[PDB]
Amino acid sequence: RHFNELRTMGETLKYSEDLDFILSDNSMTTPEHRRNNMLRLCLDMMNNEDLCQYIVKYRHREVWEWCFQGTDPKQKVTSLLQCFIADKIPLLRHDKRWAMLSLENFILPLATDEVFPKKIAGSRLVKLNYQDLLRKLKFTNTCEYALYIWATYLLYTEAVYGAVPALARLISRGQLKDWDTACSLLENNIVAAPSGSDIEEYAQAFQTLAGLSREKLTNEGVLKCLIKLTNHTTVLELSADLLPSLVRSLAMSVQLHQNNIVSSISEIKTNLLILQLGLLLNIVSEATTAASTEELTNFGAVFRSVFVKKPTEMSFVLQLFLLVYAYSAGAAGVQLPPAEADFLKSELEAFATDVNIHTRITRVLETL
Repeated sequence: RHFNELRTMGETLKYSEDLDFILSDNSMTTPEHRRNNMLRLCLDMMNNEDLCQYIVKYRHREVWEWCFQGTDPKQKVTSLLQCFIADKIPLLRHDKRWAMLSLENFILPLATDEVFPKKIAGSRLVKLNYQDLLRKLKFTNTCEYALYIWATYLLYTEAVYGAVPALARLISRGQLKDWDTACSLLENNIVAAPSGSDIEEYAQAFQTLAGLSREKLTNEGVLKCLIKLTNHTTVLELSADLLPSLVRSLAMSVQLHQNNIVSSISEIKTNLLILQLGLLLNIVSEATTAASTEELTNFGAVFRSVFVKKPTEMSFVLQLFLLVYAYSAGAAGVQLPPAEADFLKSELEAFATDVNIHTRITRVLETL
């Protein structure tokens, strides 16, 4: 802290001389000049904690209103520096100036555009400052940074227009390092009590995600989105033609990890199987699709193996598997023999007794 050294008004004035210049209209001559001065400020903040505390304690709002005085999602480097500023000196969460970062016009467009420039046009010093700051930034593009800002600071008790389809497009066409943040934003933008226009958005969104690759379908975020969209049954009616291929990919992934159903000591395989079975359960419980009901066939061999070697204690993953098996057996016209049907019934009744699942147990118990 060079700042705790300062004693007099003349030293204090010198200290903040460059900031005052950067803040003035003399540094905003051109887009490029605004960008370059914004870059020197951000690199000085990155390198000097004293400077950040100084800004927060005395110049907070002035700096915020200057950084966010104009935003444009096509201005990539500038938008990156603005994402840095929001994260480096955030305002308190009740401050109305958070609305200077428009979700609709700024964040949502940045969060869904994967194009980011690798090099900056300008002097050698500019280029050096830029390469310097990038090595220190949390994210090095605006797609990631904008999702991060959105999820950290701008998640209001509101849904934002066209977010759901736009996020689904990103998740399907994109390649992010991590899907958790984008998927969470999609999940949080699905409302409890939607309108019909909302339902069309969800339906569109689901359709876009229903054909995702096998590999994206092993992502926990993705699966939770799919579950949340398909908790709305009109979504499944509107998308009936996609369901058999989705069921197939889910069933093949479960078959792949089938040894882990009875007993798993891997958190990630347990969680994957709980989410894939929960997705299958939303589908098989509400859509007796004619084509799907063939891929689920291999669930019988797993059910048989479990009946021969009844585990001593029943994992949640196994109870969920049995519940999905019971629906697929009903769809396939399978008749269980008496000891099998009594094992399945007794397991499901005990599952009902443990603290949307209860209703779906109740409903399949009627077929036994």
